[PDB]
Amino acid sequence: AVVGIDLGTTNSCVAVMEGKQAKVLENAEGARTTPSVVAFTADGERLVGMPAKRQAVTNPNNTFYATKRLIGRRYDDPEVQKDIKNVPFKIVRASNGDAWVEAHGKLYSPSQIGAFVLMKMKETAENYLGHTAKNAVITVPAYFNDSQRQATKDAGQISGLNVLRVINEPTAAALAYGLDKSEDKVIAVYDLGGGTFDISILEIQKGVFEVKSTNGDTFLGGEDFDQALLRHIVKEFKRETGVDLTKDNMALQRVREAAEKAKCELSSSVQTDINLPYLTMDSSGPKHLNMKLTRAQFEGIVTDLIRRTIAPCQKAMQDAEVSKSDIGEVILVGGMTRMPKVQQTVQDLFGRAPSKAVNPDEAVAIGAAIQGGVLA
Ligand SMILES: Nc1ncnc2c1ncn2[C@@H]1O[C@H](COP(=O)(O)OP(=O)(O)O)[C@@H](O)[C@H]1O
Ligand SMILES: [Mg+2]
Repeated sequence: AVVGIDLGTTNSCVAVMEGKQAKVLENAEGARTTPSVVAFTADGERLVGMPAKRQAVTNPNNTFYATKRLIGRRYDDPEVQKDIKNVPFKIVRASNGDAWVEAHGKLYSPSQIGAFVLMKMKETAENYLGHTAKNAVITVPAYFNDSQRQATKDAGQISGLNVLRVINEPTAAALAYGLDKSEDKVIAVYDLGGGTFDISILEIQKGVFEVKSTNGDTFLGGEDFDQALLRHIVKEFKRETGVDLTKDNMALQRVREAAEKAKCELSSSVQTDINLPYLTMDSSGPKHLNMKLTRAQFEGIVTDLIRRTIAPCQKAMQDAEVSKSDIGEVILVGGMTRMPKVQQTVQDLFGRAPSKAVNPDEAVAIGAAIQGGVLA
């Protein structure tokens, strides 16, 4: 039996076909998605998933995240250079010119780090199916070259998986939205995720998809929404407590966690409270953080990032030679497309109501599970 795995830059997701209905699998922590973050403790253990995410700010050296921008890429790649400036961990040049990483002295490869994620994903799949997980359908971005796709297949095979097929993420979401059975239509895939923004235009002819154009920003994702709110929260805390949280890593780690949760609640509620009891220790006394945040306050803080996804979408329509009246349906991928203002931009960008049929942070994995059941 074969599982579908979305190996995302920020969060990964595993799914397996259960008859004619797809099934997203919950990991050991009960989450339906696993953070694509690997860390090595000072004790020496290796942390994968949420146990590693809750430590990124406190232990920034021995924590690897967003390594998907490094996989299948040489050290002299522009994308590796830009990503090298935006990380606290060591990004080293491999012997063969590729880009590797180092933690506690020992070196690791992007395929090796990606395998650590896939180990827990297969461990999640095993805990369901029972026995062992041998076959797997893994997804990649449409813009991945040949060297990147082989490095992704490396990561699956290092974890012990047999990568049957390697489909594209925008094609995977199309299978999750059931457009596999349509006749003919031109589709736009709006993928705003944790670390990358991807806009893809797909054409379906008699049941076969075709990638017309590809654009977006690979450094524009949900992580930037988190940091903007974090920077705002820390500022309104120096104006109320006179303390800059940047000096307490544990405090900051708490803040990032609380900031993202605030953004997630604001997608279905217009107001939420951030209560961090006993955050920092001052000379005067233990300080606290109680903050009321509205959806309108947040939309204005991150309106710059939402607008920055608009130009790559229009450039994709001229490279695809399509217009607003040619695109038959728009589907949303990535958990960030749950933000109602991001949904409003998509509606004001293609003239149609965006399809909110599949969980955007689960659509890629569901589509890979569609491919798995067919290869069985
Ligand atoms: N309900 C939600 N509302 C707003 N933002 C969300 C919600 N769920 C997840 N997010 C954000 O979207 C991102 C999820 O990305 P994900 O679906 O894992 O795509 P990928 O990891 O493949 O890039 C995370 O950064 C998270 O902060
Ligand atoms: Mg994604």
